[PDB]
Amino acid sequence: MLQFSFVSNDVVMTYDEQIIWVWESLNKFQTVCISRIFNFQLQDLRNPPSTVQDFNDYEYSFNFGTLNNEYITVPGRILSINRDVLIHKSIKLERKVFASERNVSIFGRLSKLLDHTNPIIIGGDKPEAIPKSVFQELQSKFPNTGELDRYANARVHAILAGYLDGMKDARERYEHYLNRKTVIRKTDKLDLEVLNKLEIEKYTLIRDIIQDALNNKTNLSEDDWQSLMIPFITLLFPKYIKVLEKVKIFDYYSNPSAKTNRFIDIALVDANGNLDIIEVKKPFDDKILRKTPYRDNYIPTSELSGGIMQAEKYIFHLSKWGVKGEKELTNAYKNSLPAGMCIRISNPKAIIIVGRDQIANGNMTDGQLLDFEIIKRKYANMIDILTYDDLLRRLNNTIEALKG
Amino acid sequence: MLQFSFVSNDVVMTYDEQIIWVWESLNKFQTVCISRIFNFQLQDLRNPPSTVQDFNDYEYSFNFGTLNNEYITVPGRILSINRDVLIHKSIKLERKVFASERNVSIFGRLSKLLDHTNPIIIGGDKPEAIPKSVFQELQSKFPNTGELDRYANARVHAILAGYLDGMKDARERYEHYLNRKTVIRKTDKLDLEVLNKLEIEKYTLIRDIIQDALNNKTNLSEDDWQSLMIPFITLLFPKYIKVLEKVKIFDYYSNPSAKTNRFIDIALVDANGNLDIIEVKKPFDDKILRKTPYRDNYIPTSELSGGIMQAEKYIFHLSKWGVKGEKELTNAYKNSLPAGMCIRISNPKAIIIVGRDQIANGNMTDGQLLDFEIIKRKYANMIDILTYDDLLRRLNNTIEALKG
Amino acid sequence: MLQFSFVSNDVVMTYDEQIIWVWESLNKFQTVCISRIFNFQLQDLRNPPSTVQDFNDYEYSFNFGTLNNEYITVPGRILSINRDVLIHKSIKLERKVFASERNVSIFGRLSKLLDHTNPIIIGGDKPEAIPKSVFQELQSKFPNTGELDRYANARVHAILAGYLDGMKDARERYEHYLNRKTVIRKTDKLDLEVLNKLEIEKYTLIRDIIQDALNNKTNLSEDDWQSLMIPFITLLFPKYIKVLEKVKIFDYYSNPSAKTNRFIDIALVDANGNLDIIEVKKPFDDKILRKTPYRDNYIPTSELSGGIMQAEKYIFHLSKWGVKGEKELTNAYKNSLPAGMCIRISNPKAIIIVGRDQIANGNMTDGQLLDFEIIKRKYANMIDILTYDDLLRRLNNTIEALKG
Amino acid sequence: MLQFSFVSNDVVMTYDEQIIWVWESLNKFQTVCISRIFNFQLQDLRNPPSTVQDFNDYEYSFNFGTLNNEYITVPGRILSINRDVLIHKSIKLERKVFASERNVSIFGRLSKLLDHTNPIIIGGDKPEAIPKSVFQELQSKFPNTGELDRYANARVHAILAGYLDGMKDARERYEHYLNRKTVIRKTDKLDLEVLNKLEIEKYTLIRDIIQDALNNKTNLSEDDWQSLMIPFITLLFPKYIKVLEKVKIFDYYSNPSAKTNRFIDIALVDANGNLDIIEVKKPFDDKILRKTPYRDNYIPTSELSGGIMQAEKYIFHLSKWGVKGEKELTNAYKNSLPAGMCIRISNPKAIIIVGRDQIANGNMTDGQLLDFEIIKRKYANMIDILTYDDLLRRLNNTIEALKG
Ligand SMILES: [Mg+2]
Ligand SMILES: [Mg+2]
Repeated sequence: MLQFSFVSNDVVMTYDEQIIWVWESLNKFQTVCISRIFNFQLQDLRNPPSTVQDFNDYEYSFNFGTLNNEYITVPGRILSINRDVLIHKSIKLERKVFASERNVSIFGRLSKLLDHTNPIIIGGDKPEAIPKSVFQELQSKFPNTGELDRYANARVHAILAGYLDGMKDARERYEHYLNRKTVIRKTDKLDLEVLNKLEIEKYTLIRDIIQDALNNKTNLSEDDWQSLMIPFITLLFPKYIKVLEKVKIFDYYSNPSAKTNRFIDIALVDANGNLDIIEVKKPFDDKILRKTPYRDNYIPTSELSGGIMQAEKYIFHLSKWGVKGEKELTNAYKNSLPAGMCIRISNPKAIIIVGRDQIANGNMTDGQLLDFEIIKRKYANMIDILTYDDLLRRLNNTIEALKG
Repeated sequence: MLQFSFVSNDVVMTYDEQIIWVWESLNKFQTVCISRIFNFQLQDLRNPPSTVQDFNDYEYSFNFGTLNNEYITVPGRILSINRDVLIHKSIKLERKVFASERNVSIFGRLSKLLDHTNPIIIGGDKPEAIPKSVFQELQSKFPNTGELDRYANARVHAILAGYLDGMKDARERYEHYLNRKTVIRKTDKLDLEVLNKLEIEKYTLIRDIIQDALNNKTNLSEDDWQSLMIPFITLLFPKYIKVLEKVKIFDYYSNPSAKTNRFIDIALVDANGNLDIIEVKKPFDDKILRKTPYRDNYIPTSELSGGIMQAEKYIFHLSKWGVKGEKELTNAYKNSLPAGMCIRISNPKAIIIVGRDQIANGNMTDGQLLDFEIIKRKYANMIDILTYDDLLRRLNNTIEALKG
Repeated sequence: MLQFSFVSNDVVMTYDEQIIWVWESLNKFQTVCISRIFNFQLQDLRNPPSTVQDFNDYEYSFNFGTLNNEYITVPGRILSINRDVLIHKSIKLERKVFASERNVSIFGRLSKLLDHTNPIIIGGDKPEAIPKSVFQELQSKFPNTGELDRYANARVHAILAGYLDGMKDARERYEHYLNRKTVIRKTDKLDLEVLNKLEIEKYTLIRDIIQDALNNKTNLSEDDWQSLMIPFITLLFPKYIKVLEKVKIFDYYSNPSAKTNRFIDIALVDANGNLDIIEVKKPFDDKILRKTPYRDNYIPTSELSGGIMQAEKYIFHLSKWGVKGEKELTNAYKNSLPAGMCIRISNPKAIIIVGRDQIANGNMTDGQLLDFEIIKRKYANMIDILTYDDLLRRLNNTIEALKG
Repeated sequence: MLQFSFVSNDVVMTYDEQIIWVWESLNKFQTVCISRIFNFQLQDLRNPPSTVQDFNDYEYSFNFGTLNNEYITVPGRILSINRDVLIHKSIKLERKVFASERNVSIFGRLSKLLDHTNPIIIGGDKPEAIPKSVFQELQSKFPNTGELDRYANARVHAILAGYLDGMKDARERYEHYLNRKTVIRKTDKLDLEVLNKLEIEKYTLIRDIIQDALNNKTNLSEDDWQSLMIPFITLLFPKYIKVLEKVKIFDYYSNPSAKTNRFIDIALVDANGNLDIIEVKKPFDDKILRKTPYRDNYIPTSELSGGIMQAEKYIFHLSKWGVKGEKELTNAYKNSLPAGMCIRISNPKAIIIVGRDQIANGNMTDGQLLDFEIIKRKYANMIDILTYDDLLRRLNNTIEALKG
């Protein structure tokens, strides 16, 4: 048992059954550990017990550092910490303040975290002091009996969750109790404003170049347009880490007698190594939609349909190539790919950039807008269908979100 | 010093100071507790030690249960467990099997978890039996008094660190990124090569902070962990321009008479304005794959299945909400969203980052690796299934591609 | 321009320069086509023309029909039909009642359709007389100049619809005008009731045999269970025409150095040769769900997860095998398949029949029911997930629909 | 008789009951019409017939067109149409090119279809140009007095057949099936072999009736065609227990201010209750792919695209309707559905039977056949895409598999 009392200048704690070990260890090392949190020298003991007196019969009295300036001063050596600690009179000195549950040295953990050598002060009129109410809040937050039991139940539950059925939901209860506690402070966060500003600077530059190319560049060929957009594709689509050109694939459907080589003009490699196809096509007023609806339904134009068919054919040829194709593609592009990465077909999908939307023009009526959205999601293989005006709108939305 | 042997298909535990007290306690309470894990009735004791017999030369013998059908059947009363305890014959009986570290009853914690009274079975082909390898993992990863103290030391340190400096390590990494960004961007004008170098610095910064969070911020609450990754989610997934928290959806399936409001902890909005869901789960469980394959095929862990189920339930409610949901969400988040963008619930999908694959260890076999890849792609509404280790590898692949 | 008048109680047709040609044709052959709908002869001429008389001055006079009992009787030869035609006095006599637009013989078409040789009767009190109201309705149904123009516009529209892209969508106009006029009679539709009763008999026989196996034949092993279900699998799922057993599949992912053979126990071939996998598993109470929900979400049981994974592995191996797999499978099963059918892997999907819902014997909570439905529609490859109780419910629904 | 020659890059047509009268008609009307297809003004005549010249000795020469830019430009006045007609130089000018059988101008009908004043262009690489092969298909299929008369005769025959014994041919096929069913099932005890034989008879009956409808009664209204196939829809797709006609759905996207009612012509409800959509399109063309490939890729025809678009729009409205849709649909069709079964919109899918592939002809090339299959599987939200010939082939495959 530990009883804490203050007499005049010094504050003395009393250890209250076999205390023979304490005396022996105190003699052996000139230091004993009381409750794993107190380190006292033979000098610290107010009176050494006589070898003739029974150590168990003797009541041990260990002395803390002298209190002054209305603050109890406790030596660093007793807590085995470099910085000494100051405790206010208003807090009643006790073991709960010194140690948390499981004999955790609250002051010791605090000392390791604090790089400054300035002595810790609690509930003091001094500016560098812990608010007493907040210090009590930290004590409540520290793990307590039954919080450890919830963690223990959760750890065993996680190991046998599949193996054992009928086990109580220990993990859910432990997480819920932990969720009520909020270790992090919302005010102390990372602004990340400079990083966001650089992202805006990157998005604006890509948006400005593509917009300028639509406005003034029509002379350049479709292949020249592909080359212009090839650097931007990696930044517009960060999921695809590498861009591959003229990817030869093998055909076993167009000609049964002999394989026919097919060349994907632009292909995309995911960080996972999955393979996707991107089709870049010359922008036109209406290369994405027709002029007259069929049977009261707007339909995709020959240009868009042909572009979807080209990408669909390449995906179909890759799906047939399967594992053999991945090995051939991996060996051909191993240097291009980051080391430890292999191309995997993984059900290839296609990204299409055809024409410019008339929504910006305002020519498209609400019924046309509905059909335009449906044409965009009509094909599963074409995960995303985009128009150059739509791509600019997506860039504008991303820039606005970063700005806000 | 306990020795376990089987006589006539009946298990016998033999124990070998003064053991006279053990006989006195057995008579006084009709029971004795030995090692703090085993309780034996006076009837249970195999041989009564007579007073004339020398206790020093006598070794206590107690029935430890009966070996039936190749299964050792320790009585529940011995471990003070309401349900029976069964061990396989191949698993050698030891004090370590029943007690971990400082006399911690391993079976006791498992019994508290099991609401059902069905007997615990360890080893063998029994359907409810726990595999010997999993039981060995449970012994090693059991929350022993030392492990509980380690958790308490970590939790106390985390609470003090969060109050003292918040995300100090993340801020230091951000300051390093800012210095690198200034060196790379000597000129205000931006080039594609300059943008790629800035992207490498941004990706390294995000990856370094995530690794630091995994190493020291794991003990944080699930709500606190989501807050740490919420700014990074927009950067890790640029497609999703905005991140929304505590989104409210309507559930009519659970109670037809009255709708029940459900809350999505994190939701992602893309530039198109389509709504998707993201789940960031604290990696409490070390493995995202079950230790033993159910039938030569590795199966998803309960933690992975739970995260998938919770997201699927959210996606199901969003699809059911339909147009009414899009209008309600758009009005609620109109200020948050960039102007001219409306929340549309079309084809809602989910991205889940849960647990750690630890392919770095190399424990996974070629078949196990194949099963893990199939599980990542097995779920229809989870476009990306990720683990914290997998996310770090994807970040590394992006950095290498930008470098080359 | 033909005029019909009654002289001597008989109809007279007057024909209004081709008049000289008609006289020359009358000399060459007795039969002369007037308006392409009427055949007339020298005997029919009331007043035959002569060369000396001016043809232009002369007015043709013919005997059209003889009126008997106040009913006009028209000979078969004039309309070139075997049976005579009767016209009621009240019904006007003109070219339009005799012929539709484009000189289409209404009576000639009707005579071919009528198997009976009884003379066609229009109006009058005769038992088989066609009512005047009905005859006028038939005339309105017959195509007019506007419908012929609309059909002509529709025919040209379809040929160049993709090319010009500037047409007025005349197809939609023509189809809409056609839709307003329905020439079918609701009574004519086949009862098909006798066939539907036979379908109920087939469904009841399958339902009862599956039911008898569930409740009584639990003795059969899983291989024995699959064998009993294989004949029913085609009937339960008619889309899959053929059942393949022990289908050898080349596997490269499990062991890269050496290919490994995976044997799909039951495989299904679509009429188009598409390949699907069916997994028949022994039924058990529940076995589609875990007893305890994980974090308030019920998760798939280990047995269900293992079954889904095994089917997913077979689908994954087939996709990797790709076109080479299709050729190998076609060669192995060409004899079993109908001639002209080749096994095309395409996108392989799996149908899983595992466990029992447990809903009927013990009511499940609404959350359990929602999770059970979600699990079935969770995995993409598992298009259909069923329980034996679900199969009986599906059979009951089909039987009830056929009854009603 | 008309001869076209190219002198000095100018196209001139020469012709040879008196030509002098034609010259007089030019003085009377300031214009003349020749062959009923060509109208020539006074300026058009290349060389005037001098009185001294024997009108007969001179051959009436008229300037027909100007040859410029490697093209033959024909003035609109010559064809009496507002828009000019351009014929490629490689295409020989013939009366057949500008005139169908019995002087039916081919260009005049096309001019009526085209709302825009842009000139019709035939041959060449221009996108607005119509391919020569398609123009040859137009010439052969162009409506002419014979073709229109043939359509009118067939329509009149169908109207009379609808009036008397509409489904008489179908009744005869059903009677044959009933006689065959009696011969097969004499035991009165269902057997798997007996069921297979009954299934073959049911499949043959459906296949024969569908084949008869293709051959005759095709001219019937699209609504009549849907009603004809509506009983067989459940038999063709047995998973779908019930068929719903004119299913009202709520559309909010088309008009923001108010919802607009949309009717699904035919909707399919399965045993689960998952509502699906089937489109039955009356075949009007023998091509489901464009006659000329877009850049070596065969695009889907307008009819196929329009039917898919209509199904996609219905699926989109159902997904937006969500839970509200499930309630309204279930209440409206609760009596129609088996008791205890409710419509669940879930993910709507569409089945489309449109036009005829004519694969049986063998006209399609291997690349065209590959494009055909890819188009059927390239559309999301579609379970399958079917043609009437493809549906018959599927029925044949089921019959052969049942036989063995
Ligand atoms: Mg979460
Ligand atoms: Mg329709």
